[PDB]
Amino acid sequence: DDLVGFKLFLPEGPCDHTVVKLQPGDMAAITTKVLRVNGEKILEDFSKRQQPKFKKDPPLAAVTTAVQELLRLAQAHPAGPPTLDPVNDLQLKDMSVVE
Repeated sequence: DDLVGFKLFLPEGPCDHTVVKLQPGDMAAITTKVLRVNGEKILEDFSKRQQPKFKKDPPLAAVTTAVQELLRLAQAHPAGPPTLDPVNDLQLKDMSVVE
């Protein structure tokens, strides 16, 4: 179950969120799915809320929507959604990679 595709993690607790500055190597895959969510507003909401005194503000609709979208996406794919394939979506031509 762990060596076939990427086991889509389903959080065992409540579906919270963080916004982290990730490196390319810490990110497993670039999924093909396109969720046209507004990053600017999500940043202008997360960074605002992460004041310890204002950590308990009511969630913003864009942030809640993104969190819900990610959680269902984890639920919505049996073994992991396709990544933006180097060959079949990014149009590359290395033969060794096909092998």
